Amino acid sequence: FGMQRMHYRNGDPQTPFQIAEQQIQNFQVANWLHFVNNNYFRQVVIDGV
Amino acid sequence: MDVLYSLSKTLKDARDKIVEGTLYSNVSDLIQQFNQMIITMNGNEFQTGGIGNLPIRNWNFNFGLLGTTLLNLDANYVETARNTIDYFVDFVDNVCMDEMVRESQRNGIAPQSDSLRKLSAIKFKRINFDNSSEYIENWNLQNRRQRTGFTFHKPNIFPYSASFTLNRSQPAHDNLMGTMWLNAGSEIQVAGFDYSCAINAPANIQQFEHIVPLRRVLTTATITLLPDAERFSFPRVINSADGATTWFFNPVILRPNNVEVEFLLNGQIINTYQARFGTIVARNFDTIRLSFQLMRPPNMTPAVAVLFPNAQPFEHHATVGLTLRIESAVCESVLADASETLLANVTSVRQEYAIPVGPVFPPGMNWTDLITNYSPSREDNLQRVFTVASIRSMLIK
Amino acid sequence: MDVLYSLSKTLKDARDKIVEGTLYSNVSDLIQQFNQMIITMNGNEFQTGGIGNLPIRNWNFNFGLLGTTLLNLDANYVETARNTIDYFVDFVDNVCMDEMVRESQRNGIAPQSDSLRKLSAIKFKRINFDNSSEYIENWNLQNRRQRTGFTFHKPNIFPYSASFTLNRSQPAHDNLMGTMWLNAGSEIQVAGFDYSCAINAPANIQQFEHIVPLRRVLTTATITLLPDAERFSFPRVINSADGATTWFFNPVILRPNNVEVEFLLNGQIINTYQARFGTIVARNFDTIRLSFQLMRPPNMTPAVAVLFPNAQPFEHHATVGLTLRIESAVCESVLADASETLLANVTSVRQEYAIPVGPVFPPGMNWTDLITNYSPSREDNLQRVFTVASIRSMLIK
Amino acid sequence: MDVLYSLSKTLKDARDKIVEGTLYSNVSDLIQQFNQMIITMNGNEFQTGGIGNLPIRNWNFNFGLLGTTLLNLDANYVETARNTIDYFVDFVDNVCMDEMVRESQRNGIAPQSDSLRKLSAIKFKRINFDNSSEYIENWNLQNRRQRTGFTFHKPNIFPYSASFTLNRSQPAHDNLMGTMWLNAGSEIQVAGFDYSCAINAPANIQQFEHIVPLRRVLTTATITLLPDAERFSFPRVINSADGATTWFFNPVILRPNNVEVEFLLNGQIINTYQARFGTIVARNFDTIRLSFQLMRPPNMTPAVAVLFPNAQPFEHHATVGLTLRIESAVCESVLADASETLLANVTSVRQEYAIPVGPVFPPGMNWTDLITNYSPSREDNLQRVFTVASIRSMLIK
Ligand SMILES: [Zn+2]
Repeated sequence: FGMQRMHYRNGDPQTPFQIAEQQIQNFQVANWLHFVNNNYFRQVVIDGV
Repeated sequence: MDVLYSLSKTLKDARDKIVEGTLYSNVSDLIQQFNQMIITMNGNEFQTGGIGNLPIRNWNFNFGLLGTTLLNLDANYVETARNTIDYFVDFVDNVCMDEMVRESQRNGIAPQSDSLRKLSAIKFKRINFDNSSEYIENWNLQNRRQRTGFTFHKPNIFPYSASFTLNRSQPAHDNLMGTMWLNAGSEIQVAGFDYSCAINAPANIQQFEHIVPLRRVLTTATITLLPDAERFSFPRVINSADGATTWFFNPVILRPNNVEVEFLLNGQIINTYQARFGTIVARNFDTIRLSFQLMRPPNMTPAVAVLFPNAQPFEHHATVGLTLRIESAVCESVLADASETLLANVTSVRQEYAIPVGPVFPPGMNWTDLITNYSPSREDNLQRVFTVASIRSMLIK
Repeated sequence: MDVLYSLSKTLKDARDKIVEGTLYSNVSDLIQQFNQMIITMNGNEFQTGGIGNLPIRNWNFNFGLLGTTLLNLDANYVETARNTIDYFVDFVDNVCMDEMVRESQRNGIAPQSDSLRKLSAIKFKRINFDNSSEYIENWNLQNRRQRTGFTFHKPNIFPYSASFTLNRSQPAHDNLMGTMWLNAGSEIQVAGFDYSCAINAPANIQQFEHIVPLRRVLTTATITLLPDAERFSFPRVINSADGATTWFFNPVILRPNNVEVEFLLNGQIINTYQARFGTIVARNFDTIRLSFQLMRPPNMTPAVAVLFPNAQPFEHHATVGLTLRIESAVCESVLADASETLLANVTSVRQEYAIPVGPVFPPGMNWTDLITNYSPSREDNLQRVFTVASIRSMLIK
Repeated sequence: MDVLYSLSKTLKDARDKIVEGTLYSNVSDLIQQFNQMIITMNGNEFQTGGIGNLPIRNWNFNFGLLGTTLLNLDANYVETARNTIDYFVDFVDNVCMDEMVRESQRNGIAPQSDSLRKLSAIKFKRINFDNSSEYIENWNLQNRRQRTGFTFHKPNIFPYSASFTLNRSQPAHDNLMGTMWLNAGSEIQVAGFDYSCAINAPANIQQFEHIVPLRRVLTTATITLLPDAERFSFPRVINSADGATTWFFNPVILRPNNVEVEFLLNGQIINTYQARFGTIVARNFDTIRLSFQLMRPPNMTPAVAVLFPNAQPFEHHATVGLTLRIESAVCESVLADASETLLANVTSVRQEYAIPVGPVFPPGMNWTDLITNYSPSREDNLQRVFTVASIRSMLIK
């Protein structure tokens, strides 16, 4: 996208994908990055476990 | 009650912010709050109703958290959210109605419905969110025993009272001196009348006084004072004090002189306004003393002179009036006013569901009676029901 | 419409929050929304105006995004932000004016301006933000066919009407029985007069009825009911029904007897108040029926007896009255009230730009005519124009 | 001023959002703002008071940042926040009072109190947050030279003025023609009277005019115009122009004829309504011209004919009138109104602390005098004190 290199400071509270989804205008890339950022396991009690 | 308010607040935020197309950064924290609410409310069984005609309803919560994987919320996400939001709103509405239709002589400020009692538990404290509304803010301040304040436009602080007092009278009711008034809502309208026009009074001056004691202390009140009482300036026929007969009042209106308005607190004059009409300010008061005089005009043209003879048969009766209107004020307790809809909401719920007359409020939430005898128990119950009504009014149109 | 509201809301938040020296954490999400708006709007061209004297203006959008690098906003950042916000606010202003000055007899709820039609496209849906205002909230509910409600202070429901009805009359107009009424805004004043003072009426009582139907259903309304009508308590010369002559009205006011105020919804008695004055609550109603009687005083002092003879020459005419003010109410439709300025804004824009009379609203947005014939099409157009007016006033002071 | 408002807004948001149990994600940004406030204010000393009886108080700031990490706020976090919030609330209260009780003939807008002068320094700019309230919005807009706007309900634009003008008079006051008006708050009530009922007037018509200028331009005002003046429709005994004697006014009301209400801006008719009553709109105006006529009824029934003779003795005096109330309006300058409490707050603080009469405002903040001689310096000081009062009311009940 012709954007300046991300000067990512170590220990930043946000990850490079979390920054990039904000900085990127393209909807496909932004949507994929957002999925990667907010994708978690789901804790479910199945059959008592 | 803070928990119920937080439920209403988060549901309102979900309705007003979870819209198709909105970025997810605009609802990140709101979705976190909504999922917190769902987690806390899952697995709890509630019951509402049972009083009057309010139906018995049972509430179960087994919902799933809202998703967080969309950059922009789309139609499917909004529909999924609305499915659960409708149920939560219905639960909150029923809790609010069940709490509004109840009252208790002892501990009237404490929750009265089983649902609100259960919500008062510690486990539900996680759903607290932000308490920014005026009524919830005053609720929290009162619980902390801090300052409370409600701003009212035209506060309904005066119980309805339309009456007259006769200081001079006789069975014929043809030579009367006295004062007739109407106190209603936020307006006092008083008029002192004398049939002889102070022909035989000392210095040709007749004094009139009108004391209106408010049931609560008002502060920073903006008031309008006008030099006539339009309500007692036309001919009328009034029943006697005992109702035996009727008497004729035929006012001719003069200018009240030596007008004094005293706004008193604990019997100490806090504000005093002499011969000043229009917009005035009372910073802190609980009683209004209006003093005025009927002064026989020292000089009269023949048309004026013919009106006021020195003998008995007075055809025209000299009247001087004042009109006071509280446009805006601040009170520590709750009152009905012109702009708010809380009294209407509570009365409407009770009338719609035919709630039997309880032991605290007068039948049909009669505001005249309530503000006439605004006891501390009634004040606590009224604050509770008004807070619940405000909480319900952010979900139900 | 939601896109237009989102543009207005984001610009308002930008002007309030993007101020010099503020933390970037205070405006991170707002700036994300702002950049989303800029990206969605760039490359599009709009045209606003061309109706009446409203100028035709072309709007192009090519704006760089707002930065996301400062810890605290500084003067440069605010200057750039305001240079963009001013242009966006002007575009929103003109879009709202173009939408307000237009009306349609068919599909009046749909957008009418070219710019709002363009913004109705799906590509702009990403600019949706939150719908927190009362008017936009009700717009969305109405779109979803859900129950709506606007809270009005002194709703302007009753079209102006000052009239009288005569149930007994002669060409000389010397012995009349009838009613006089003024209905205006939120005020009803009705007087029943009888010249004979019910000397020969059965049981010496004269019955008076005043039925005021509303063009829209009101709910949870607080109402002040007072036992007299000051507007019909002084001498009058009134031109007759046909304007051929004039008759004299010299009233003497007696208390209204057996006062019954009924609030009916679809002809079913929802609320009834017998001889109760002051603050009352009508929870749901579409018509008001005021019933009152003039009872000849059974006992009279000599003055009243002289007032009321048994022969024709009735110099004084017995009169009873009722006043009914609607302090607050809730209506599913939009109305004009004494607090809001939306009717004023729409009327002002139309008058300023000399908009020709359309096929929907009456000339000059005459509220009396509009609320007299409040058609469903007129209601749709009125809600549309009022919603856009509120959106506009969100930004323009 | 902006910094003071930011302190108040931060404290109010802290009190409303930092509550036990709330998710920390709901208050993360607010906590960053709170820490920014503490860092900026640490190490600075302030002094307030020293005027009238307002006590002199000294303020120091040595509070630590909030930094505890949790998912949901606990009692410890709330208590630590509340200590600092209490101290800051006290400081803001005293600063606001100190600024409210002070004036300046020159540079009214500029800060007057030393605390606010210090806070206007650049090093405090790091606390701005969001300037959303109406008054701070208008403050910032005025600083940016953009058009301001304050929306008032029943604006208090008319200085109290009850008067009469006698266009035709005799020492006996038997045969009078003229006008009689009361302008107060938002209501004009005018009445033309003619004792001869225009018997000898050309075309049996008498014309009355009433011109009411305004001290400030109002825009988008909704007004109710009714055809009768209640106030001047009763028998009166009125002192003459020079006060030597008194005269009798015994009106009989006729319908006003050829009513024309004009709203003019700089002498140019901006709006005009002929023979139209009810709700009307004036989009922009600085004076009101009310023209009406008393027309002798060409046809009269015997009662009316007896009422109006052609000879000298005039027992009944023909009267016509108008009432005009501004229900809501928008003004570029601040004004008092019936729904706000800013004038009440400023006057209350000044009265409570016995602030000596300053060089700008009239004694006791008399609104009639203020709005009569509403000078530019008075407007500047009034806006400053009203903005401070709004900021204070954000925190104090
Ligand atoms: Zn009002």
